[PDB]
Amino acid sequence: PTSDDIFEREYKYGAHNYHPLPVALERGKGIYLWDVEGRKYFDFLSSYSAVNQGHCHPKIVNALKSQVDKLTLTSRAFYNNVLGEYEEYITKLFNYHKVLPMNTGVEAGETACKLARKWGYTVKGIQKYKAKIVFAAGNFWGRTLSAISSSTDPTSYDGFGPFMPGFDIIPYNDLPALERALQDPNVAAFMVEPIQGEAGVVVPDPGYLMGVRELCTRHQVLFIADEIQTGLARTGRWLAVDYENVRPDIVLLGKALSGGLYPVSAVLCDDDIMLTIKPGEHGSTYGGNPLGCRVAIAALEVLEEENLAENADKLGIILRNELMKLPSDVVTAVRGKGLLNAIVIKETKDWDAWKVCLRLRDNGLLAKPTHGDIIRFAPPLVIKEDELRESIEIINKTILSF
Amino acid sequence: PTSDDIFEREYKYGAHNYHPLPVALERGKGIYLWDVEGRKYFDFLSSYSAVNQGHCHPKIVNALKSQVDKLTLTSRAFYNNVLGEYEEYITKLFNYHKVLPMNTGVEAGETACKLARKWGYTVKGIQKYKAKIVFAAGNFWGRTLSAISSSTDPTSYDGFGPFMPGFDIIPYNDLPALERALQDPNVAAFMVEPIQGEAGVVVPDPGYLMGVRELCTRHQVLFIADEIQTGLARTGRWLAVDYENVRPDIVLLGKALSGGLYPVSAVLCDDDIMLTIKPGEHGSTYGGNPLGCRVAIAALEVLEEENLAENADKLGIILRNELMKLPSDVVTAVRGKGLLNAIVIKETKDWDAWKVCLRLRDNGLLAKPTHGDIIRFAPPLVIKEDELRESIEIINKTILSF
Ligand SMILES: Cc1ncc(COP(=O)(O)O)c(CNOCC[C@H](N)C(=O)O)c1O
Ligand SMILES: Cc1ncc(COP(=O)(O)O)c(CNOCC[C@H](N)C(=O)O)c1O
Repeated sequence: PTSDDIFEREYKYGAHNYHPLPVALERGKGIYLWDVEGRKYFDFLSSYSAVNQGHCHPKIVNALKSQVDKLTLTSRAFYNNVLGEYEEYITKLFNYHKVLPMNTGVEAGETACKLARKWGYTVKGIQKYKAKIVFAAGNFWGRTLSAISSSTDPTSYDGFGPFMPGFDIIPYNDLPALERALQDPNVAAFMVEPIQGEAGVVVPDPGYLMGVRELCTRHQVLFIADEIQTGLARTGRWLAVDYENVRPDIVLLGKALSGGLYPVSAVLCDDDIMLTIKPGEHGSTYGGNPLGCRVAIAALEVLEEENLAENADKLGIILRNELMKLPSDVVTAVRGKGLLNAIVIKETKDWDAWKVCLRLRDNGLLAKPTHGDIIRFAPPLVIKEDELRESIEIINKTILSF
Repeated sequence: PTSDDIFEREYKYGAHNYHPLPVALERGKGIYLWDVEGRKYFDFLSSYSAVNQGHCHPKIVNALKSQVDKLTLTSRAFYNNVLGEYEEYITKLFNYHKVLPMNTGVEAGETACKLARKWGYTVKGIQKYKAKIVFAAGNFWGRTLSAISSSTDPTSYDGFGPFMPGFDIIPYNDLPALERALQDPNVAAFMVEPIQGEAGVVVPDPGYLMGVRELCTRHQVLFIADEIQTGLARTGRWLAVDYENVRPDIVLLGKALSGGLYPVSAVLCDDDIMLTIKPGEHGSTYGGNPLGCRVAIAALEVLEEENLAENADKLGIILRNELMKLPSDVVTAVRGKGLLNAIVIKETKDWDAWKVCLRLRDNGLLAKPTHGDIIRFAPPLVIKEDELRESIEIINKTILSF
């Protein structure tokens, strides 16, 4: 089937909840993706930061192939031999007492909201169902009825029935607004992204995370750091939060936790918070299955062994310096950390972010516009300087061809 | 590590949201599971109906091993070659216009709630945020803040902050209550399980589903059938709903959709409902990835080719007839359809469902008590009559040994 047959078939048998860049991939390895016509491409999206270790990384693939012959799912009704191994590894790696395994990113978020609320009632002493959770405008943590309830983006909540009560929204990168919001003794937690990904890679001012930690601690409020897209070497550290050396009360992980081979997410925190949930009070069918645990352990090792954090840090700096050379009347802004970057295209009476991506595609590079005029540049953390240089050249020639 | 080391390790590094039957499995094939001491067991839980095709079914395993070398995740920002193939297959198999791919079961539910609400406003004409969705008491469709909001089980909602508005709860297996509830013109849908699984396999009276369909159609309300645990041959048909020949407006699938090798769920419905959601109004990172689609196609073929529906129907009848021979002062009730059955143990001043399961385990069979005194008996649909007979004998000797 041609790319056109592929596009047409999905349009007929699948929901129209997406409008993808017209490219039909069928194979991918490392930083490259090949479509059905054999055309090769640089991947500058990494599946929203899920394939940080590059597509089909051999070590993770081996772990999957190995475990599938033994066991894949027993459910948590019975114990399996792998889960506890994974748990000990990840908790010690991130330095938290326990981990609660889930599958998708939203589930990690929902679980965090449930931990905060339960903790608020059983430990903080908030009266039943009066607990609040504060969010920062621009946030994105999923597509569930609750996740869209804290959203400020009309496209995610508009027309989606009544919303979840108890969610307060304050401006992002604003300590005064946080302190003001934390005056209410019924607030159990504050959930924030160290860098807002889907918003368009909006980076907060230095000192912000440190202030959030201080403010939360001062008001006996839980600091929930959503590291589902910024964590795992993407920004240049194990956790974006590490840049300010802060320790959140709850950390959320997902996406790259499996290298893109299996839906695996996790929420980490100490006993005083984790143990508020008793047996039978929360779960998931596939959450914590043997197969997902093997790929997770493998995916974490790849990040550590191949020192992808420092590679991400160095190259990100090169990438940004090069992007900043583009003409201001084209690229109005360049921002990011590590390999999580974005540029703001000055949308005009001619071009826009979509068109740049269409031509970028035509020149061998894949990317996607976040909010109409923003273009994210996030290649797998296994990319090499020379390869980065070649792609930078593709970005330059495309940008300067309009 | 011994089973005891395994138990101990999880207790230290993992959340205590579960209290599993003390058994540490490490390998499973077909209807069997082997623990770390080499002890063999009959699996009568099937991971909550996720491994209907038996553990590590060769055909599904092959599909996974094959696709992993090619592509695993591109995100829906770009097209991949597999998704459309899966979509055409599943939509035609179940006879619906389109399918919206998700990962976990709760996600399928959340997506269904969003479809109903969006349809209610944009098509039915309900005023913004006045749309309601009716649920039946005893229902279970997940662990998200919204899923627990429609729950009547204290263990899932107690202490979990304020709840989602717009959810009405009526008694299960009650047509008069449904009609009464559907008098409110703001009701967009009714979500029901053809047989309530986690409740304890509670089967509604014959004619119920037919009445639900008639009532919903009469009030221009969407009939959402949650077939995440009852569907895919488990009850003796492709869908439990098939027993009354009814066609729901939206069908939810999950668990066995992948044979236990990958988290894959789906929601099926016609264009008039599906197309209410526009591009960018709903999504998921891993939802619809190439890898999950390959295992799904394979998992569906196994069910069809090996005629697991009829096998489930025949053997279920044998299983129930045999269970009904047990003494009334021990087993107060036996119920189910196909291989989705349960017995009610008369809890006394001596024994309870947990103890029966402990001894059942000691005799070579694994099962789990749903609500303190109910024991579910759900073995993989690949089980053979002789094997079923051997397990029935284990059930008898254990039951009659108290
Ligand atoms: C009928 C039904 N619908 C939806 C779901 C939710 O599926 P998940 O994949 O778990 O999101 C289920 C739930 N099956 O319950 C098993 C219990 C689970 N381990 C729990 O603890 O959450 C069902 O049955
Ligand atoms: C920061 C962050 N937190 C949570 C999640 C949600 O993860 P899911 O695995 O998607 O459940 C994300 C993900 N947002 O990117 C996914 C976009 C997707 N196309 C959508 O429509 O849901 C992030 O970034």
